[PDB]
Amino acid sequence: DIQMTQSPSSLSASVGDRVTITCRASQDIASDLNWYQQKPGKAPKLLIYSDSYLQSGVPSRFSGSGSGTDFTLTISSLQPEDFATYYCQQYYMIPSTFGQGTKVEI
Amino acid sequence: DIQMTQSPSSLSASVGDRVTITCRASQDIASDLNWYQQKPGKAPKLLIYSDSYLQSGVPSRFSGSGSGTDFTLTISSLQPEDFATYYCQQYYMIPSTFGQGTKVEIK
Amino acid sequence: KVFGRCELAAAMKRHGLDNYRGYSLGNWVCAAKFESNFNTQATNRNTDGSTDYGILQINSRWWCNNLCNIPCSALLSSTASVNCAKKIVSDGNGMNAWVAWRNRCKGTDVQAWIRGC
Repeated sequence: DIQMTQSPSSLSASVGDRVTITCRASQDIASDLNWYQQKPGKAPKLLIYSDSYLQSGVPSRFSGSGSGTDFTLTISSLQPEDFATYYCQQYYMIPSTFGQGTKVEI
Repeated sequence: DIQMTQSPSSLSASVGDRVTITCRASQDIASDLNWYQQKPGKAPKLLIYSDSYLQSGVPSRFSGSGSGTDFTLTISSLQPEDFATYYCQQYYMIPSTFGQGTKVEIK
Repeated sequence: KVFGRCELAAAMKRHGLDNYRGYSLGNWVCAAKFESNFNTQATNRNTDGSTDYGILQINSRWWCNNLCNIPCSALLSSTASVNCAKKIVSDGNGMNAWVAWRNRCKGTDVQAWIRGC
């Protein structure tokens, strides 16, 4: 299975700050990566998929970059509603696999 | 995007019980359904892909079934390690999409 | 015309198929391999009297004569096939519209189809 390595595990930052989360893949996955935001008690909600394609309703403050084995999720101007655990998930190969998550506190 | 409708939302059960979870899809997704298990503070862990194929280390007590628009996860002889939140996720189309989850808690 | 693998990979890239509706380039190369063996002139008649045309074996039952608004001959050339495929993959079942892609390519290491080019 493809192994995803996500960092950091957790971070705390202030409103308006830039925050950066990394996801490394064990092999080339092209751009077949999902970025999820999970609030307490809720299913993971998709923010970004493929080559930094934002889901409807997601603010432009979220952007994805990277390809191959090295991916970044950047949140520009962190806002209070951004409190969540964020996850990357590859869907390049079967089965899809998750990174370990990043807990974000604001 | 494909809508996944998962039922029940929550349930409580005892060790040795059978647990049955349903996931319906808004269009035909062939066999392309994942079942994930999530424990508190941890990432979702894939249990089943292709609706019925089991990951190594997952016991045959977990049975995925169905096809098309109608899928079922049946957990037989529930064990302590099974209490968690379960999610179905289609990967028939891009983007993948999640069911809303089922919280499986101790009686 | 019989495309070479890398020749076709480059041409599909230039025609904008890389990550089109989320489908990485190798998907498209792979789908061509298993649909037409890279033969732009490939024609195969279906049971029902329709015919699948060209490099991606697009079916006249729905797509040409006509949902792509094209005669099927346009699909048998050394652009039309790419433009029609882009409509198809926006249409309903994504690349699952190509059964051979679903069975032979989906969820595999499709980057292999563009490596070494």
